[PDB]
Amino acid sequence: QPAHLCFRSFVEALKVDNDLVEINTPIDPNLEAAAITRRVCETNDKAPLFNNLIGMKNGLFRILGAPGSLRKSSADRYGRLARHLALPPTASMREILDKMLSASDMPPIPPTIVPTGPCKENSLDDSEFDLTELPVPLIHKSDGGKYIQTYGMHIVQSPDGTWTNWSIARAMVHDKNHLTGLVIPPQHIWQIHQMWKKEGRSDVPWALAFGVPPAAIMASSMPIPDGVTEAGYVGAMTGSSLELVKCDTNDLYVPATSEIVLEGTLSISETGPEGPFGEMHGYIFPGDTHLGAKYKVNRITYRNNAIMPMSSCGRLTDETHTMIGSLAAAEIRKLCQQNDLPITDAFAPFESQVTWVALRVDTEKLRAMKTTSEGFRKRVGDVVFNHKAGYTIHRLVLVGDDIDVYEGKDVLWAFSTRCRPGMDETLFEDVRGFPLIPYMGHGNGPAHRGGKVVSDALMPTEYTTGRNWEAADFNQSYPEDLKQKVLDNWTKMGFSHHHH
Amino acid sequence: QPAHLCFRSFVEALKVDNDLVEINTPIDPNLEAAAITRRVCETNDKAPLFNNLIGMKNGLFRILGAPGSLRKSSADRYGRLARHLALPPTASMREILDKMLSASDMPPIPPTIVPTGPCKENSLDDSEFDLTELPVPLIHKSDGGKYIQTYGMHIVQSPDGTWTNWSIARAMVHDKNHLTGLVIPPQHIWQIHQMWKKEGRSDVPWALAFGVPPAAIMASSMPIPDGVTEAGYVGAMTGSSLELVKCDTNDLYVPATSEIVLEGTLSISETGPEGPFGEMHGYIFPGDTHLGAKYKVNRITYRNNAIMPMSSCGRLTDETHTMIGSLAAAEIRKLCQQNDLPITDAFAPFESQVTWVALRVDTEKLRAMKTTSEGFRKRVGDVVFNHKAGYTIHRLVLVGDDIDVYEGKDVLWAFSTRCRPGMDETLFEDVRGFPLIPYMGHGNGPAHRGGKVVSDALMPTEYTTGRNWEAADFNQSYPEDLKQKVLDNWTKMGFSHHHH
Ligand SMILES: Cc1cc2c3c(c1C)C(C)(C)C[C@@H](O)N3c1c(nc(O)[nH]c1=O)N2C[C@H](O)[C@H](O)[C@H](O)COP(=O)(O)O
Ligand SMILES: Cc1cc2c3c(c1C)C(C)(C)C[C@@H](O)N3c1c(nc(O)[nH]c1=O)N2C[C@H](O)[C@H](O)[C@H](O)COP(=O)(O)O
Ligand SMILES: O=C(O)c1cc2ccccc2s1
Ligand SMILES: O=C(O)c1cc2ccccc2s1
Ligand SMILES: [K+]
Ligand SMILES: [K+]
Ligand SMILES: [K+]
Ligand SMILES: [K+]
Ligand SMILES: [Mn+2]
Ligand SMILES: [Mn+2]
Repeated sequence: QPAHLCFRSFVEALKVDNDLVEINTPIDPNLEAAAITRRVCETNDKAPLFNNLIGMKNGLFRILGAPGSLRKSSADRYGRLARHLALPPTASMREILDKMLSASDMPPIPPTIVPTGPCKENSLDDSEFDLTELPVPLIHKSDGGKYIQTYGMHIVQSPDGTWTNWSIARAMVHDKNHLTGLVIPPQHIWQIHQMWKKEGRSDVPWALAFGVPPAAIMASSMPIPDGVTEAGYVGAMTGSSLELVKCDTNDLYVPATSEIVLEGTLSISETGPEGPFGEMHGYIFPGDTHLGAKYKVNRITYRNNAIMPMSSCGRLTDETHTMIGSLAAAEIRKLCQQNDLPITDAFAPFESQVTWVALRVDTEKLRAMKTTSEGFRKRVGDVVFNHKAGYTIHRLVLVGDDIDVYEGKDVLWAFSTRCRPGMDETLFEDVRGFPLIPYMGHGNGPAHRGGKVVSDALMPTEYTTGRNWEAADFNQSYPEDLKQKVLDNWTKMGFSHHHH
Repeated sequence: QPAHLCFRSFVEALKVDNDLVEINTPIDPNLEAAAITRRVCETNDKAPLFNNLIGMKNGLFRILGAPGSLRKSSADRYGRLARHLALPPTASMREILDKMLSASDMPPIPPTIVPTGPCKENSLDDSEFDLTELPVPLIHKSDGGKYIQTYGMHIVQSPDGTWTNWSIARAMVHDKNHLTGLVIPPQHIWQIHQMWKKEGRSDVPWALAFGVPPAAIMASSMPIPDGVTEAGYVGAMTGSSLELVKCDTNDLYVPATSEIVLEGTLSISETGPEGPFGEMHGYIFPGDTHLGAKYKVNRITYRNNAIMPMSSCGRLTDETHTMIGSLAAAEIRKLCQQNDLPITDAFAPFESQVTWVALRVDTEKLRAMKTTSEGFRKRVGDVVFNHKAGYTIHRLVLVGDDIDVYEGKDVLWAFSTRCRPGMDETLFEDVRGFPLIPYMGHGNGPAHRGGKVVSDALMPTEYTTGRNWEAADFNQSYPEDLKQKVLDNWTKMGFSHHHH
């Protein structure tokens, strides 16, 4: 089966790409696996596959770290993401995000039910497993638990059956048969949980599938619209109906090739200690004492020689930057266009710790709008910061057509030189805020409200008559024929490969 | 003579460092020299020495580009700056800035007058030169003139004789015997000009010396205090009295080894067209039509085989970033400390286009102050933004002791994650603004006022009880013995030199 449709094939693809290091000597899930993975992510090294994990028994489990992190080379920087999607490994960010958006105006392709699959090769009932006895990693030394769930997909369905959501949300082992995790507004797992809580009759049927089809984990990380079943969106994106098997103990459906499946319930009444956790912005607050949602595990099924993917998240660069930031930016681009805003491109700069999104403006269309910075900033912020797709993003930077928003250096240049602090900005205090950002949840103001800004890095004439500058750079401040001469004579005059 | 005391020896030092490319074939001062230099600056290549400049006659002149720009290697990144100062080429920014500050609590060492020097090897009177006939560069294709003056030192003295200022300010050829240039508040050349204008009796005696002692051009670029004669400050910094010769046509004194000296007057009445110019923030606004100060040239003296240094300024990285930003940051650090503010370090991040300065706070001392963000931000902004040293800087970022302000990635991380937009900031609208920043002089508000901000990236407990987080990074989220094991086994597990 293709790499984008089968996690085991994706691992093979990384190996074939010379993008994998197979560690076959014993590695401790207590910090060592995650430390190696952290070092990989900080240096853009090859993904580690831990084939000999201390505490692995009866097939549970190996670990793959850094599944969606960056490669060192510029030419295939995003190759791991491209391998989630059947794209060439040289694909640009624009191409990856366009692939992730492509299903937004296609008919869904609903999934296909099959009678079995590799995820049924092994099973453990309610008397045969103990989650405290599995080689669950301690990912950061001050974490409040062993975070089994950093790269699996939670599966929950609305009470009426009409919406099945797939999403990533963290979870850690609470005891032999329970997890605790984040279930917070406005996330779809929270929205669906609220539906079950208002109905009041039962706990939420739940499954958590690890090592799912890579195209599915991508959509799990993306804020596609309310009410949209990720399985059918992935089907449309890939052109293929995803094959799903029924859970043994409930009527949810999991990908047939899932590496590991937990089946059980998400409580509508119980909570338990959750966190702290070393999180996407680069921090952990040791001892934070929060309550989280509580999940009961009734069954585990798994592939022979199962592999658990793991995100050792924190400082740059890991899945929480490459996937959360970029996929939110993609959805924000679409949202803006659907609201008749002249946005061509969006990206969350890594330098901002993916807390900013830069929005590239088609300034010809902006000029025809005959508007002003104050008005336009307000309109953009209202659209984005009032929507779920804007949840994680605290600063929007508007830039004109000369800026490549996928290049953080150029975003930083434009922000720093074209946006006058205060005057060229609009603050939003009455919007939902993202409490995980330290200056929110551990800051001076309300953890859940405000702290957002639209920073207009459009210059005045971009609203009126057109750009009125040239850059003082090699590209723009010298004629073509001179630039070419300089390049052609560079080495010969004495000065200093694409792939490398 | 030592490299830091003699420009000709500095050129030799760059050659010996394998940091020079001697171009001995004809190069056009119309754009080509500057284009090569621009490419060097954008790629951190070796400095170009143009030994065969189309239009060079009777010794005037060769060009050295990129004299204070960056080297490619991390290990000697700042080596060209270190060679201005007799420091090892591996010197850190902290070491360079500490050297530039060292004279601030030393007695000046006044200069020594000598009867002659190399700058007297050749002369041209008022009938023998024409500035339009020299190989003055066109640096950017839309510049409003040929900018002879990008890396020389203007010399002007107060009417009472008590203060002789050395500073860099741009100037371009107006006609055969005049320049126009920037003379703007609060700069010392402007302050002294105002003194002469209030006296009303004569034009300002003036000299402009190119290819001065490197330690002198550094101080020329630094906002040392009002009334302080740069020559004596450089003397104290270097431990050596600088040797100066008298001008032929006035009673000013120039460095004895200056490559080229212009002698004349800065008018207290006349102006002429000046600019536009491709400037430090990366822009030119073609056609801008400003009036600037007008200089009359009465005499040229020069060394045999004179070399004109040139800054091809614009987008990162050139002398306008390495010298303007860093030296302003140094002075701001000292200013803060003199005002009893607990600042240990300051740097202008390149990523900010040197419009920000990050201020590292000694948070133990901050805690003892028993203050708050609002109060502390206001105090810091008042000190800095009301002072000349803060002129060019529009955003101050306060960071705690864990942040290395000389590392832009870490400044950006702290700003993006620790400063809540709006709430954690104080805007300053009633301070002098820097009109050269596009969002000022070509923006939506007053060109010369406001647009400044203090952004507090200190976390709340840094004011009270101490840092309450650990970073989610390899360094902080794993114990020492594990980190060392990972590093020691890195290659052997399959993963990937200081100088490279
Ligand atoms: C890629 C990825 C995404 C997420 C997370 C991680 C990764 C690797 C963790 C390492 C596990 C850290 C974790 O903080 N985490 C996480 C999370 N969203 C939450 O509500 N809770 C979480 O704990 N998202 C983001 C969500 O996946 C997206 O916001 C998605 O849009 C949600 O799907 P939906 O609600 O739109 O269907
Ligand atoms: C290093 C360097 C410094 C400056 C400049 C350049 C370089 C290379 C140019 C390429 C020529 C561009 C130019 O815009 N320019 C420049 C300038 N200051 C001005 O008033 N006017 C200028 O046109 N400074 C900055 C000043 O040199 C410092 O602000 C210094 O502090 C002044 O000295 P003082 O008034 O404190 O004595
Ligand atoms: O653990 C963390 O990094 C995260 C928790 C959340 C919650 C919601 C959205 C993104 C993330 S990222
Ligand atoms: O030409 C430009 O880059 C500059 C003009 C000025 C004026 C004052 C201070 C710095 C600079 S930098
Ligand atoms: K999703
Ligand atoms: K603007
Ligand atoms: K100076
Ligand atoms: K703060
Ligand atoms: Mn969803
Ligand atoms: Mn001065």
